[PDB]
Amino acid sequence: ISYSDGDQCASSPCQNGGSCKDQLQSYICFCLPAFEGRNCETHKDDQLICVNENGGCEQYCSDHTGTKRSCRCHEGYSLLADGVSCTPTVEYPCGKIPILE
Amino acid sequence: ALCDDPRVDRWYCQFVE
Amino acid sequence: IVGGKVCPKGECPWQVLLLVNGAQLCGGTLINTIWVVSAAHCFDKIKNWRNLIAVLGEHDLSEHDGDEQSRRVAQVIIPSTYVPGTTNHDIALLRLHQPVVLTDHVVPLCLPERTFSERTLAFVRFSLVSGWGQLLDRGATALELMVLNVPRLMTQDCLQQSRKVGDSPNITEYMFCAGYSDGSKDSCKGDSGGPHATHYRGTWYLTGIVSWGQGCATVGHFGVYTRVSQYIEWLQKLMRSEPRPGVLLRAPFP
Ligand SMILES: *C[C@@](*)(O)[C@H](CCCNC(N)=[NH2+])NC(=O)[C@H](Cc1ccccc1)NC(=O)[C@H](N)Cc1ccccc1
Ligand SMILES: *[C@@H]1O[C@H](CO)[C@@H](O[C@@H]2O[C@H](CO)[C@H](O)[C@H](O)[C@H]2O)[C@H](O)[C@H]1O
Ligand SMILES: *[C@@H]1O[C@@H](C)[C@@H](O)[C@@H](O)[C@@H]1O
Ligand SMILES: C[As](C)(=O)[O-]
Ligand SMILES: [Ca+2]
Ligand SMILES: [Ca+2]
Repeated sequence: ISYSDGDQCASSPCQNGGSCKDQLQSYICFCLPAFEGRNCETHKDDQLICVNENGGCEQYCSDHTGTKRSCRCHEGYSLLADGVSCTPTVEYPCGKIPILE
Repeated sequence: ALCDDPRVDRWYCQFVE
Repeated sequence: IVGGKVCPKGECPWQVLLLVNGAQLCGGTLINTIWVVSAAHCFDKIKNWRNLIAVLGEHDLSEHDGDEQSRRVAQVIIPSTYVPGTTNHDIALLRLHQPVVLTDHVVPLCLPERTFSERTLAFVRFSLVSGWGQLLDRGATALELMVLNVPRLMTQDCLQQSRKVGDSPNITEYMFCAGYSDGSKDSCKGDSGGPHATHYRGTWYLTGIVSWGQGCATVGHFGVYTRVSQYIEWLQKLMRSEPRPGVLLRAPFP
């Protein structure tokens, strides 16, 4: 386990100058305040908190002390790629008119 | 009772008597 | 409805028509294949509780088009605080015997989060109300589902704007005004429970349920609408509730 292991922090995945903690078949990036991401690859928009334009969230939005707001969806809908869109999981989701789509 | 009304779909009668 | 236009068939798939012994009682919204919100005050004088139907898919009550669906109404739940004959807490959750079958013309209407709606949908000027008004009235289109477009008001601008020395009735946190004060368009008797549907980023959600007002489309006056947002917590609770026996049930509030 520890042998097949090896040092995963070798590819320096931690960007914008973050700390890398080597782990089991994986790694963790400790970022600077100004940054966020699996690999701190993004910049912390201070005004992306939900109350402001619904954080860009197409449907629902929730804030997390210390983490970029995440967007969600309503039943029969699922988070789309962008992490802001909602595509439906059912054949007749709510609030959408079929004779129109 | 809606059935009572002549200009109505007669389907509305199944729910009366 | 007053001052409305007919709703393109299937452009109001979440409207319900509530009967009590084949009679017109009110309107109501369809949130999912089994539940239906509507105004609480319709079930004030209900004596024959076993006979509550809920027609969905309707549009034109004068002709038929395989879209109409009937379903019994097992439960009519309303605020423990709802006090018969008053304006506060005019809302009711309805449990249907068997679920309706969603189709191109029958579709539930996105109910939102007590947050989403308070931060967002709250700040949207225009929303739609819909219903049949009084189905007895003799007008040619009297039998067609009609939809209106009304802007919303911050309760204050509504207390102000109201020729309010005129017996101004209380306007609680559980309500909001909407319409046009000049007496052109407004909801009206037989519309209660109807959805005051809001569109945002692509989906319709529900913010109000037609409640009361002071005369249909009266000058200096607005139409009140129950503030859905406030009941949300209470509605999602009661949907996970162990189905109870009796038809009417006064759930405790909050
Ligand atoms: C039950 C519904 O069908 C209906 C909706 C009508 C919408 N009204 C306007 N102006 N757009 N609601 C009523 O008929 C309510 C019932 C009611 C609710 C609470 C207490 C008493 C009665 N009736 C009215 O709104 C009447 N205009 C009477 C009235 C109610 C409240 C204040 C002043 C007058
Ligand atoms: C160099 O960068 C790679 C691509 O970003 C990393 O890939 C994989 O990242 C996931 C993240 O959880 C896992 O930790 C995998 O074990 C890891 O291989 C490499 O780790 C890195 O060397
Ligand atoms: C740890 O990661 C970031 C947060 C910085 O503190 C680095 O100096 C250290 O590697
Ligand atoms: C809200 As009012 C008193 O104008 O019906
Ligand atoms: Ca390792
Ligand atoms: Ca019809």
